[PDB]
Amino acid sequence: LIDRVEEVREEMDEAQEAARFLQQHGSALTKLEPMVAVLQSDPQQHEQL
Amino acid sequence: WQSARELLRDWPSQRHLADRVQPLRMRLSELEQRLNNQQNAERLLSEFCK
Amino acid sequence: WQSARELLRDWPSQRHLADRVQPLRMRLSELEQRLNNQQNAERLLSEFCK
Repeated sequence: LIDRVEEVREEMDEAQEAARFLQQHGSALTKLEPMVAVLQSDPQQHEQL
Repeated sequence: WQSARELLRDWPSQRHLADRVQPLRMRLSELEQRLNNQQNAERLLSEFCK
Repeated sequence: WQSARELLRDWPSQRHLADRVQPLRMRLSELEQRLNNQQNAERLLSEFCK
């Protein structure tokens, strides 16, 4: 009565959704990852800084 | 900034677990075939019991 | 810096995959019993067919 097929199916749902998101926003995340730090500095906040 | 940090935190996990879909796919195919066999065995057991 | 970035890229994968240990342990046990039954059946077949 393992009934793990439901658990494995949930894992598939999560993992296929992850793959779909990778396809959807893979390029955007790759372009964001090398210059993420900029988000911490907002132009006017640079003067207030 | 915080949203981007969280997104870059999750994204490697997403990439890490995406490849497991296909290994998971055969896993559930085998598991469900096993469950079909288990259901058949249970049905046949009950069938003879009487 | 590059090594640090690589290490913190590993850390997401490291924890996520390390979480997989125990489910794989039962899978290994099941597969071991499968192999044992395989050898048992093969042996019995050989002795009969002799």
